[PDB]
Amino acid sequence: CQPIFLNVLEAIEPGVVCAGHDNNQPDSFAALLSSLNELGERQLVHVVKWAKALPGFRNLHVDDQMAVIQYSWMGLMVFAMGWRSFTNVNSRMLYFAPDLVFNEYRMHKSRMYSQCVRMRHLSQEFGWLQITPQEFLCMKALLLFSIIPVDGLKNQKFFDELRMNYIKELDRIIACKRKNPTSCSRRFYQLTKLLDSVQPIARELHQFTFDLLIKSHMVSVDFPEMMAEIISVQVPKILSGKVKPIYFHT
Ligand SMILES: C[C@]12CCC(=O)C[C@@H]1CC[C@@H]1[C@@H]2CC[C@]2(C)[C@@H](O)CC[C@@H]12
Ligand SMILES: O=Cc1ccccc1O
Repeated sequence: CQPIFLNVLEAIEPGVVCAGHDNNQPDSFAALLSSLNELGERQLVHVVKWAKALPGFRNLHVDDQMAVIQYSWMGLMVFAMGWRSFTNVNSRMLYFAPDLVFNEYRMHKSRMYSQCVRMRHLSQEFGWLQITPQEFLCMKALLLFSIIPVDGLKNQKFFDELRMNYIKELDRIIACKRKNPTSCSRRFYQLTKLLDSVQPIARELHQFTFDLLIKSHMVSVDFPEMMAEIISVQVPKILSGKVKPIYFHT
């Protein structure tokens, strides 16, 4: 008995985070998005402290730590939101936060229905593939190291090593159960397919939040500090092609 890696992931797993949305007032595009933007600002802080508590993370260069966080904050938050939706309301609604649950009506009011549907579909994959709590944690941590600039990072060497170790950890979680190599191999295939399906979803939201920031003043949408900063400086690099995700399959 020495599941050191798994113990840490479960120990640093962020807690509940509210958005502070007023569910007593009628829904409106402006109010809904502004609340999500706030929820994002609040989440980002938790993610920063979460990633810094991850094994080996500290090895990365000070600038690369911030970089990976600023590039995958979108993918990480969605993957976690999809899980909450499955374990809380069985993927029937998007459980963004306790005080911010989106239904068929809100998905429409948000003016991003198509994107919400895709996130719900992702949430459903958790049930169709019978994803275990331990498998979820590993995959989420792996997402952090799933998007870097095509020109590599400051110390790209250390990054590949850390990623390799997290992938190795995913196999242990799979192997430490199955007996035959047919089940393990098959399982790895399924999980990798699940992780890649996240990238497409993330890119669609990256474009939506970017365009929204440009018209924010026009639609009366409030963008927090870091949120506006990261979206107008980091996000563009991804949409331009300077920063691309790391797919397992082609
Ligand atoms: C990451 C958040 C907030 C955290 C969460 O649970 C997932 C969710 C996915 C949609 C994002 C939202 C933050 C604010 C965004 C980026 C809006 O501007 C448009 C898409 C929204
Ligand atoms: O382009 C390279 C790069 C991008 C983000 C962080 C560190 C880097 O070296």
